[PDB]
Amino acid sequence: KRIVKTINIDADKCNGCRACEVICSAFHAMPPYSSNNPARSRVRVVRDPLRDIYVPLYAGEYTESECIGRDKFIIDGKEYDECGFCRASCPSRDLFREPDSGLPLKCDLCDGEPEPLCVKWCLVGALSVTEREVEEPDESVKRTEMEIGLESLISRFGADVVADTVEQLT
Amino acid sequence: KRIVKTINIDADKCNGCRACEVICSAFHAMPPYSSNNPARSRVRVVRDPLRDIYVPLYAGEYTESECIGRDKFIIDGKEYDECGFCRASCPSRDLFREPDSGLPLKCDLCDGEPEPLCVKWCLVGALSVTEREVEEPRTEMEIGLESLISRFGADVVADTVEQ
Amino acid sequence: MRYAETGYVLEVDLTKGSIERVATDPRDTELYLGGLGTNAKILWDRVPPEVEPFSPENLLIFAAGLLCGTPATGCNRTIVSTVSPQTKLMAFSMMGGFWAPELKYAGYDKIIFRGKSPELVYLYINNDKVEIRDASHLKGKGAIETAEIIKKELNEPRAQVAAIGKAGENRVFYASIEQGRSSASRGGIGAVMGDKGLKAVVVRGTKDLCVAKPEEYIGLCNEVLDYIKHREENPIPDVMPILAGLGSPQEMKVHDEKWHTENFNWGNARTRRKDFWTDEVSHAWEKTMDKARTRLISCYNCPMKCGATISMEGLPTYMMKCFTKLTYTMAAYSDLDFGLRIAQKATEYGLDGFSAPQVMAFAFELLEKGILKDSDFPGLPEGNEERFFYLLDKIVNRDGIGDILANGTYWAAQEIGNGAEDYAHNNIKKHEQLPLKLSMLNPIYYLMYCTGEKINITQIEGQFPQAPYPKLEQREAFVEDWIQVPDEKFKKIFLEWEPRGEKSMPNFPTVDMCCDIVDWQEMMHYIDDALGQCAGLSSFPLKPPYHIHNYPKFIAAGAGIEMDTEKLKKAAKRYRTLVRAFNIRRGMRRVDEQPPANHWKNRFPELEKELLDSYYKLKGWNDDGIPTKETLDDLGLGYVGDEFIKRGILSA
Amino acid sequence: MRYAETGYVLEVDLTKGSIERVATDPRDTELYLGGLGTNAKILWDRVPPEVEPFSPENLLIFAAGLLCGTPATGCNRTIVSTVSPQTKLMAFSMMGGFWAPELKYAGYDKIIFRGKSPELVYLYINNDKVEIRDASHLKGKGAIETAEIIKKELNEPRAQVAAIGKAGENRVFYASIEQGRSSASRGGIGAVMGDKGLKAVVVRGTKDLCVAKPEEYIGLCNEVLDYIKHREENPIPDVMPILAGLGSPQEMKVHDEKWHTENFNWGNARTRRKDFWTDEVSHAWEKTMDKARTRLISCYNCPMKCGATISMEGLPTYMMKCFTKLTYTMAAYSDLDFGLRIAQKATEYGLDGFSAPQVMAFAFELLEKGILKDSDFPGLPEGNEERFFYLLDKIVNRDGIGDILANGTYWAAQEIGNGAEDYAHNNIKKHEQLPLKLSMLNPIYYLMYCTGEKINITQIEGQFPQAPYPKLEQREAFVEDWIQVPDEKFKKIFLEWEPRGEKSMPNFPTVDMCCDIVDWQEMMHYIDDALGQCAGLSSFPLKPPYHIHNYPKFIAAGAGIEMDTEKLKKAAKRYRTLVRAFNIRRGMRRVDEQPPANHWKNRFPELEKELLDSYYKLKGWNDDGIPTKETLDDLGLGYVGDEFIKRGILSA
Ligand SMILES: Nc1nc2c(c(=O)[nH]1)N[C@H]1C(S)=C(S)[C@@H](COP(=O)(O)O)O[C@H]1N2
Ligand SMILES: Nc1nc2c(c(=O)[nH]1)N[C@H]1C(S)=C(S)[C@@H](COP(=O)(O)O)O[C@H]1N2
Ligand SMILES: Nc1nc2c(c(=O)[nH]1)N[C@H]1C(S)=C(S)[C@@H](COP(=O)(O)O)O[C@H]1N2
Ligand SMILES: Nc1nc2c(c(=O)[nH]1)N[C@H]1C(S)=C(S)[C@@H](COP(=O)(O)O)O[C@H]1N2
Ligand code: SF4
Ligand code: SF4
Ligand code: SF4
Ligand code: SF4
Ligand code: SF4
Ligand code: SF4
Ligand code: SF4
Ligand code: SF4
Ligand SMILES: [Mg+2]
Ligand SMILES: [Mg+2]
Ligand SMILES: [W+6]
Ligand SMILES: [W+6]
Ligand SMILES: [Zn+2]
Ligand SMILES: [Zn+2]
Repeated sequence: KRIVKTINIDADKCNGCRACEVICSAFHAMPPYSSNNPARSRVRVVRDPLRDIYVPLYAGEYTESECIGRDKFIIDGKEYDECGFCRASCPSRDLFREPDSGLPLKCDLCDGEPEPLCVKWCLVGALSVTEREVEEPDESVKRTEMEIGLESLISRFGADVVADTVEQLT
Repeated sequence: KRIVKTINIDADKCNGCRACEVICSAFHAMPPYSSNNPARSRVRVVRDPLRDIYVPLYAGEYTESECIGRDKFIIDGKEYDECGFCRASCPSRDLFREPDSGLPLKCDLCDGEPEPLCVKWCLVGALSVTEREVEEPRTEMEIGLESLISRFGADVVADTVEQ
Repeated sequence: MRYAETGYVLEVDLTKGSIERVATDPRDTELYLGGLGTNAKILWDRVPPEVEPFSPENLLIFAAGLLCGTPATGCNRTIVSTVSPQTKLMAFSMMGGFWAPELKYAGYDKIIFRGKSPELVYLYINNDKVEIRDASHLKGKGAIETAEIIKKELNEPRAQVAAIGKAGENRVFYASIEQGRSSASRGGIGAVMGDKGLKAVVVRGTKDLCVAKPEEYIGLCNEVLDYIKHREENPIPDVMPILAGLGSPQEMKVHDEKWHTENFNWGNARTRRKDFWTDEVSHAWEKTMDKARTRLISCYNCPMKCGATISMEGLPTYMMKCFTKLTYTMAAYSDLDFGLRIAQKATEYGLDGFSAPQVMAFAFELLEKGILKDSDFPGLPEGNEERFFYLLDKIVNRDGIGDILANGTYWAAQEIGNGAEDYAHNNIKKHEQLPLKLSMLNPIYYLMYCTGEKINITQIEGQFPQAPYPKLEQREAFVEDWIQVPDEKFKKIFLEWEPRGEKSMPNFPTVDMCCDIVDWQEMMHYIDDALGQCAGLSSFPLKPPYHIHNYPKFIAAGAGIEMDTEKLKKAAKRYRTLVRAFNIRRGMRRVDEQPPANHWKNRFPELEKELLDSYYKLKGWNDDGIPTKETLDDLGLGYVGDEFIKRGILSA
Repeated sequence: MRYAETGYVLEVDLTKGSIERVATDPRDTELYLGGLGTNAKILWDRVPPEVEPFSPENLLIFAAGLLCGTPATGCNRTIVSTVSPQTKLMAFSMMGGFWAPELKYAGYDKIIFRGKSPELVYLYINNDKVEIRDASHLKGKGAIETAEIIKKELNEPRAQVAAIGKAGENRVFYASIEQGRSSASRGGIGAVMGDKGLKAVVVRGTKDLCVAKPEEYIGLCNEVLDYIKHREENPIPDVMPILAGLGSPQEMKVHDEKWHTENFNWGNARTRRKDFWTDEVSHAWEKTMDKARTRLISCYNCPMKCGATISMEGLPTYMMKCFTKLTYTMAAYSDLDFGLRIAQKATEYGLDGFSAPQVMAFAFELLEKGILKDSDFPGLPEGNEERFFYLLDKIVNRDGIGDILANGTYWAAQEIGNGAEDYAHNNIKKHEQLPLKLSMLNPIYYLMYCTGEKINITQIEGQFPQAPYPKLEQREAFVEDWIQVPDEKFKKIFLEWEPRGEKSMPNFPTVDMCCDIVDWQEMMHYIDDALGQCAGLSSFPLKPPYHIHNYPKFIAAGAGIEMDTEKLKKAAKRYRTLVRAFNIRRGMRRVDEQPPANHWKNRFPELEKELLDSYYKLKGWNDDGIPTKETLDDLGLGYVGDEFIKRGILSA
């Protein structure tokens, strides 16, 4: 039995304040809390008060390619955005990808900290994180973030360009 | 400028019939229409009538790893499912994967057909694909490397590149 | 290799707890097609007439139709078959939804249950993995509720579940089997299921289902779809909405409930209200319905969405279709609100929505007249609706008087006595009918009521119009494109038919005409119930996309067997007469084939006798309603005839 | 390097069409903090008193507060500054939402607009890419509508847009600037924006924003959050709900509108209705509000969600907060429904929700008395509400009488004559006030009304309670944990204050006490309006999480400059007296600093004079309301004094 974790997002409580973006980006600055930039947040709120839409979207896993088709939903009278539910770090939007580099972003539930900071800063209670055990064997090719970014840049620019550019910096 | 296809999905019109699954699996079968198996459909309908949930989900890309955390939405009163909207051939579930081998499956909007089969067999008219044109896509690389160095160390990067 | 069907079935002995997969005989497929037919073949030579409905020897069969699991639109029906504890005859019952195709995807055509499990259990199927799980923790739970709990337990959200409620566990003679928006309702098959200790059947299937001739089959499917579109763009002219389109009676979609509330009989199929549908009533019902109807939904692979989710305040959501919407209301002289509310309880309990309100209304009539005393109703509330909820609970628990009423109006009346039999006035072969009491005799419906093995008028009628057109031009325009007719004569008949005059009922159509009509309609129903095709796209509505002309093409390209129109007709006749023979072997004779005495106000004995005689002759039966040795030999049913003579049912 | 602020601004000449990024002087940051302060510094030595509001020389400044873009909760305000076309004085106006932080993320602290574009255009900003786009296709469009169209055009769904409606284009003296749920409302800055030909400002920012001392700053933030939680779990006891919690007046959240509809003055700040709030009215308003309130929403990085989306039937959704909900209703003697409906039109048009309904009510009073004739209202409808919609459209188009009314009640009355001045009875320095006419004189509010540069009573009050507690124990319990107070005396004062008796108003608190109070409250407001912090978490409510004790820590750890309590006090005093000096240079004297004649029923001249004198003395000003050469020298504003003497404003 392994453990899976769940990000309980009640989008009906959300007020579109984007505090989650603030605190996430803050904590992920280098050093921590040095700067601040929602564009690098691992949580991005889909906000459109005119359509009464407020949907916290958490960064997911990485895909090198776009889908041949993108889905645009209409649910309960609401017209949602294209890919408006996708967690993927995708080469089609500026979401979940560094604004200056296009580097894959990815949420690790603040791995190391006592509690997720987005959860901690959402005062109204729109977010939470829970756990449970499963007998299903873990079959993930658990790849490290550095390796993911490395292979992303290698796929984007070249397996030799990265080597030569890194060599010219170290 | 290149061209992109938007698969419009009206969950407010779908009646849960799962005919899309039928016809899709049917066509994407070998040889064509020699069988049908909803578990091999590039479109899978999230269905729970007790919750008034009827949502057609199309197949996206393949990921070799699960998310660290799974999303579980609640919108407009509906308590949706864990990973309810994800289009990925992810190893956390049987969806969009071959029921026998395990291989991933992706929708290609019936490459080589006049009209996508899932749409034609949707007499209620809940699925409509559209097309539009958008402008097609070195410093970013350098900045990204300078970002990785400051997070994991220079020796670690230099060692990771050569492996 | 086998096509369309899977070629295997599951033999389950609940007593011994044994599970076994068994290959089937393709000859049986070529003779009895499948579904109802092959079910009847199984019951015939595995259930002798000495077997009681609640004995371990009795069989409970879950059959998935031949073309279930194929791209064929609407073909998704499950056919449950056993020996009815109410009628003591054969009971076959159809349920729609998603279960049958799931079974086909699991790789099975039938499940045959024998014996009885001492402990409450259920059956879990997942492709090749089949097992019996303990279900003692599900005792008393509702059907839908049970389905949800099980799906949570097994971690199979995409599993299809057919279950019984409390009424099924307590062996109510009209207990049903429920699955989502679908119900195996009549017969009491739920009682048999409960009696064997089977709480539910859970199936999850992910294998492929092949057909013989791909492109041809899918071409036929496309043809069906196109015809559906055209049929939706062109309903039957000058006919009230609910009788103009495809699918089950669209009672869930907004219509004019004037014809319904003024033709159906309220209470215990008793009171007729000629001016009930006032503006106030109409607006109130429309309001309740607008508030309660969450969504129109479909069965597997169908665009007709005849079903609807119902959510009443303070109640769990359930699903509803067809006339279940009216019965509970009409039997109680109440409103649509009450009907919707109690139908939730009844659905979770697993009760036939036809018989149960008639039973309760019956009981209240007995209390009214004095045959039943207030003493027989411990703590009977003052309010009418409250009385119906009370009695409902008393019945599903078999508590006190509820123990008797649970046996149905017939067996109740026979046990109560003191002239209680007079109030069970809506039964045929001990089976409650539609609360419909017309005035002038109808020959066609006389024959159908008399002979139909389902013992339900709605599951035999269809292909021929219930009423004639006033003007002739309408009839001409209607018969113009009527391609579904086997022979051209059916047009001519409908051309001559008139509302009034010498060409009207009951004298017109002639006896032979009526016989032909009934034969055709019944045939289409039997074909549907063999293929697993929903009657909503075939036998039930006018001008369906499935008819006697394209069906053989479907069976050919799908199952990969030789099939033409005449061969199909003869097949339907074959397993229909087989079901007939089964009923004969259990004691049924011409005697039992009579409508309720007060079913019509205008009766014509000399016409009725001629009708019944001619129909018997056309089916190839005796004057007593028994298939002749000759016709049995012709239909390849020689063994049946041999057994008939051997038992003294026929003279050598 | 620079912290918290970006260190750059944008100079834009709309006439020449020139764009330039200019570095700022860190000394200016150390002297005037930022936002309002540095805005005032810019206006001072770039806009001489000979400059007209609608002249190219006039400046329109969009300022993002110092700590905007930092993790500080609620710090997100934009400060727009120019020369008001109505008051002819300085106009600064605050808008919340998401614009200012977006600008900071783009890498700018201010945008300075000079000159006039001949063609209607807008400004597109995206990090380092800045350009002027043609906007002729947006002429007449509403503010929100414009924002949406532009965002569709530029393909920037996450861009923040501040725009004017039609009223801004037609230079209405109370035209506003709108951005989502946020409005730069008073002053007429919208008129200046339109006059320069600027339809909108569109900013998209994706750069980082650094702070000096990370862990300390985020620790301060965490402290603020914790205090917010505690403050929400413990509201101010025995005080009506809307005056007990944090944030802007929670008018959108359900409360008791009894105190509001019976204290505010209906019509043209005229009629007071002592028993209007009946049960019927309450239920009707509650119903309308429940139907119309879609969601409570927040500004950037705040959990208070003071805003609300409003959706009326047949109308586009818009957003609303605070007293805009009441004014349009009260001015028309109507219902909440009408108010909500017309507020949509007004918001899209870009109109100050304070002045506009007062203007319309004023006009209708003039029609009533006879000063204005029916001839002045071409096609005036019979219905009241219809008359208000009619007049609204007439005003935003400057059509006929609308051309005059568009100039505000003062300039209208002066142009109409025939005793029209008597009906413009709610102005101070030509600026309409809250429709509030109390009875007994209030010393504190007298001073605040008289001297406040915003010329708006709600944007200067806050830290000291509006009313005293009846019992003493309540006062003790309240002053117990009152940590926000600069000096302990403020507790003692509130301890002695009583509703009735010799320790009540207007004689108590004493003149010096009142001066201290007003000074404190105003100081907190000026700090907020410099840092970009929302008053909802500081100067406006009781016991805020931002106060004079922790603010210097925030400025220190955030901007990386030396800062303590006294230095901050002196800074606030510095740019406050600077704004004062600017207003003095444009002709304002003690003469102009008087409340409306009928503002109170009970006036006390000898007390009022002593109050004003003492306050002038405390601020370090003349008896005429002019900052002395000495106090200017002390506040490092020597150049101001030199110019004052050089212009003959002060004697050498
Ligand atoms: N093959 C077949 N399909 C059939 C029927 C039938 O009797 N046989 N009955 C129809 C009727 S009258 C109704 S009300 C619906 C109800 O379907 P259910 O059994 O799933 O509730 O099925 C329809 N489809
Ligand atoms: N509990 C229940 N009983 C029901 C129904 C139902 O949907 N639910 N359908 C009624 C209708 S409209 C028909 S046509 C028949 C269905 O018969 P079946 O037993 O073959 O499914 O039962 C009736 N009894
Ligand atoms: N920093 C600051 N916050 C402020 C204000 C202000 O003047 N300065 N005005 C308050 C008032 S009185 C109102 S009515 C609302 C309106 O906010 P808006 O400018 O976004 O429309 O902001 C509130 N928050
Ligand atoms: N168009 C518009 N006008 C408005 C408001 C608003 O939100 N939108 N807020 C009102 C309130 S509650 C206040 S306190 C002031 C805000 O003025 P300011 O933020 O421009 O200083 O104007 C009023 N006028
Ligand atoms: S953004 Fe998401 S939905 Fe769109 S193509 Fe990428 S992975 Fe698919
Ligand atoms: S849990 Fe942590 S890593 Fe994930 S979005 Fe929230 S703040 Fe970012
Ligand atoms: S912190 Fe919570 S309430 Fe605020 S925007 Fe983020 S998810 Fe919504
Ligand atoms: S075919 Fe239509 S109704 Fe059926 S599942 Fe697909 S989208 Fe939904
Ligand atoms: S199914 Fe999608 S959302 Fe869920 S863990 Fe896998 S990749 Fe993430
Ligand atoms: S669009 Fe084509 S490939 Fe995609 S699900 Fe539909 S039929 Fe299959
Ligand atoms: S025709 Fe109607 S009842 Fe039959 S399967 Fe289709 S939707 Fe269901
Ligand atoms: S406290 Fe209210 S007005 Fe202030 S920033 Fe937060 S939501 Fe906006
Ligand atoms: Mg049924
Ligand atoms: Mg404002
Ligand atoms: W029916
Ligand atoms: W306000
Ligand atoms: Zn009806
Ligand atoms: Zn109020």
